[PDB]
Amino acid sequence: TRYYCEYCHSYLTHDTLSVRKSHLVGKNHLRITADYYRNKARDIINKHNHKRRHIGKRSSQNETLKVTCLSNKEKRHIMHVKKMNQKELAQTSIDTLKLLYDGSPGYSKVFVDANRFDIGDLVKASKLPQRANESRSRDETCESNPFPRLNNPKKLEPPKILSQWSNTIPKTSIFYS
Amino acid sequence: MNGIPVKLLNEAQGHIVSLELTTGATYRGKLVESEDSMNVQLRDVIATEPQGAVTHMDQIFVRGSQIKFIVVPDLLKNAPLFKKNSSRPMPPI
Amino acid sequence: ENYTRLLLKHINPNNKYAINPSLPLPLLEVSISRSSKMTNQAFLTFQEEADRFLEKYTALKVQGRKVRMGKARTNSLLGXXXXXXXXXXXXXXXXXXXX
Amino acid sequence: YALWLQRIDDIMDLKQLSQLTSKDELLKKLKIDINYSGRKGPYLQDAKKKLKKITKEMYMVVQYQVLEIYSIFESKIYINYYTSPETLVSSDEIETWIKYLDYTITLQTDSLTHLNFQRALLPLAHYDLVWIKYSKWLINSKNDLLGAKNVLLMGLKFSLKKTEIIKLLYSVICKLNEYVL
Amino acid sequence: VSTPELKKYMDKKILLNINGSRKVAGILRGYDIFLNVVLDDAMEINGNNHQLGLQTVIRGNSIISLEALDAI
Amino acid sequence: SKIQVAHSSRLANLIDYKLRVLTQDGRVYIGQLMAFDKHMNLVLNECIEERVPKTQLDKLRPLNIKVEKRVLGLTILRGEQILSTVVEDKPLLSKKERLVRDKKEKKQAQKQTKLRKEKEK
Amino acid sequence: MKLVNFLKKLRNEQVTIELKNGTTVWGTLQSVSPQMNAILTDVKLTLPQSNGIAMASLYLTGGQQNIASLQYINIRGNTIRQIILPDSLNLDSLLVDQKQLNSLRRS
RNA sequence: UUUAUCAUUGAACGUUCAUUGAACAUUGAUGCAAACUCCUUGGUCACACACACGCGGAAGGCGUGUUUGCUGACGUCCCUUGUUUCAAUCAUUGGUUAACUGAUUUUUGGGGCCCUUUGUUCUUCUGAGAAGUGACACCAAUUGGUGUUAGGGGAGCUGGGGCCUUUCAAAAUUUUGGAAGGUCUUGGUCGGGUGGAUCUUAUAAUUUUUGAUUUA
Ligand SMILES: [Zn+2]
Repeated sequence: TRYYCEYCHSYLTHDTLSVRKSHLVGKNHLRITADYYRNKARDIINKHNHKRRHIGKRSSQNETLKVTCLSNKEKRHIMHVKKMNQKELAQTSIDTLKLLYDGSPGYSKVFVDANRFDIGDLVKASKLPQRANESRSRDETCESNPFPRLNNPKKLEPPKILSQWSNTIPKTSIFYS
Repeated sequence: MNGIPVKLLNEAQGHIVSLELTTGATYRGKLVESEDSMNVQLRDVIATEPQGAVTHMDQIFVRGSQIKFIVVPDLLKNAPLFKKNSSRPMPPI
Repeated sequence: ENYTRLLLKHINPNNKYAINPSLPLPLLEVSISRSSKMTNQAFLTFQEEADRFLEKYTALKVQGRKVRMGKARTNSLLGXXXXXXXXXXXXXXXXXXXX
Repeated sequence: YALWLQRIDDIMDLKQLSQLTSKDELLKKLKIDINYSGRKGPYLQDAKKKLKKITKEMYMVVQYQVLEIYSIFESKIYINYYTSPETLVSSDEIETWIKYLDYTITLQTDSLTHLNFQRALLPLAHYDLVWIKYSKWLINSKNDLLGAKNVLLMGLKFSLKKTEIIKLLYSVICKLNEYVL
Repeated sequence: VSTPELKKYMDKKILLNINGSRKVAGILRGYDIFLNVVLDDAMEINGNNHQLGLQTVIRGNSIISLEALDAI
Repeated sequence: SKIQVAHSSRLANLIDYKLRVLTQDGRVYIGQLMAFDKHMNLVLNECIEERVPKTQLDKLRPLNIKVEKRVLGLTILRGEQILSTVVEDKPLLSKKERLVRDKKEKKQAQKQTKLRKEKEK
Repeated sequence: MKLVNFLKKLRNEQVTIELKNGTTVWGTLQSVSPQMNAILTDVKLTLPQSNGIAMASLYLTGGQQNIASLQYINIRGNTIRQIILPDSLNLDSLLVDQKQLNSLRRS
């Protein structure tokens, strides 16, 4: 009878198909849902392995090296920096070929994301219900943009660089703009 | 009612599953909606015939009692359905 | 007969250790005792062909560390059965053992 | 590099520096043991910090090369994509492309220069600058002398001023001694 | 107990694979709680074609799967 | 496999064990059962599915057997097309560890209910 | 009136089981389920003279090295075709069915 | 080792070529191995290194005892957490004739092992110390969600087992049972239209258990 929703920790007083569909599409359910799945992954990534590490029993140990610890504030800071950087490296994709093929005859059928025919009917159907208040499509041909360097496009963006090694670049480029 | 596994299949909605059928066909695609009776509806389906070919359905609806198994994604390994001790917040009255 | 040493006493109780020694040495007598004195020590007993196989040795055990061979100080009982009286000798040895 | 620096930071059991690079060349050039009977904490931390110097110097070389490629050439290339043989291409654009073709010739990494001649051949497609540039490249430097015939055919296949390419095609095949062709 | 969710396929040309090599194409006129299926203009496709009369109804035991040939 | 399976245990006691469930086809699924039901629909974590080929079946006749494994991971197998299940590996954590873990899970659950009672106030 | 209850009187009894496949199974019953999922410890199981699906289903169950000796086999009910009881057992004792008796007194 | 479409028409001597129409992969696939490299796990325990014929771990079986006939939800203190061993100093307690021996605690120092404790350690802070046992940690937009709050040792108390002593009963000095004390070892610190679990019944008719997977 009762449908317990483990995420929402609420009940449905009598199970049927329509209250299930309407609940699983419900924005409250999706929010608590997404919080939970993110939460399980960040727990499992956070959780240290802590293996048994069965220590064996063993002259040539003459060299001794200095360990490097950090302050508890310094520990917490560098861990926060690493958290932010993991979160960047997972999320970031590479644009380029979108920005590269901007003027193209069939850019607006192929890279404009639901004119592709293959994934195309998804993004229309995957559009959320838009009950609250408040596209470059196939019509584009060659003669829309005849001459791309008439109406100024922005240049190719300068490539990105690690700030950890940003100090070690070539100073003083040849050929000033 | 349901029991744990078909509750899991009710959980993995809209995510890339792979079905073998009893014929040996292994459909694969996004899972539109499963029912309690394991009739499952799928989208962007890529199909492997028993002969070894591959094709692409858009929109399939495979009946439950010819499913051989279904593979959901990995993360549902960690799911609140599996929690053996989660206590019930005072069922309705 | 030949007694081998450093043969990993925590391998098994009786017969699985006789299988694991015969497997890494792929013989008619492989005596291994569970007593605390004879622990990492065993005795195989085939005598001249056994002396040839002991002269063949470099042998390591299936649990690990290398096994040292050596010749038996007196004999195994199977060698005394090959030389065959003997029941009286077993009785005398048991009478010395209980003493 | 960020993926691989992160990947260096994650490795901690010190035996998978073997699967990082070859054990022997990790010993001889860089002086780390993988077999080590010690406390292995500061040893691993010294190992990681010592490897970050090698990735510095690799990052220096390839960062210098890419900042060169960018600042000289790709800052002046705007169009990559072959619109429609009606459309024309700027003179300063051609000026960048032919230098970039010239540039890659000196590197001699053949896959890169096959790629860059074919790659510039997209928006340049049929001006008969790049095709002739290719053929005179292959005859001169690489010396196949038949591949130049082949690409030269393939740009007779479209380059609207076909005159120069038909004359050069004639001469190449006269060298080839395919007279029936 | 639950009636199936073929409501999206309500008038759209579907292709059953029936039983393992039977393939029948029609328009989904009806469905019950067992996936017994009423098709209109059934046209059995062999890999040759064979038409199957005006209306037909196909056992929900024999039905393995069905594809929407029509766009949705 | 000398695993010595519990002589008085059925499915619910077999939880988190590594199974080797076998089907009508003769395919084998190998993995941790994490759940079953009345109809014997199993989930199977990290599952690998092995067949023998038709050709290797000749060698299987009255030995080294090139079983073909595909990796199905978290799968959820059905009670219609199976035959029988056995047990292949014991779980990771022992009976004391499982027992202390269940104690901690129950304490955390009671605590979450205390927090529900606090938020309800 | 169901006869699974009969089998429920048979914990720690040594039977054989022939399956719908053709697999033959030897080893004691530890229990039996409502719909006859019979769990069996100390199995060794055999395939009489052959069925290729049964050959695969035999070998793949571990410890084959064609008698396969297995510690513990759950068997699904719709696989059990027939089950051979020990002949030492007296059927006159077991079929009495205290539930059926009580139902006769319930009438 | 094998395989890499069919149909129709024309031509040449079943084959080859051409045209037309219809519908993954050869570096594969299958068989036989063999070797290297790599991966994860485990008491790399305690004892000992020798000439026979140990405690605490993990998994199962059997026996005894208690408790309940389903389960649980709803309406103690202190010390330490790098460890271990050795010497010295001091305190207390016991014995023997101020001296000696033993035990415990504190301090100092040395040796070994280990620090992958990878963030150099139950949580926070500082560069081992300090504080705490609702707090902390963190992701989304003050709110919501998940995890953690530990481990070891000792004492008090309590449960169980084993031994010994005493008393009482029964049977023919012995056996059994009960009680008490001491010693050792191990463990801990009433209701309910509530839900869940198991089993019955709908339920042997198309969807998992009352058969269409021995390929005839
Ligand atoms: Zn919900």
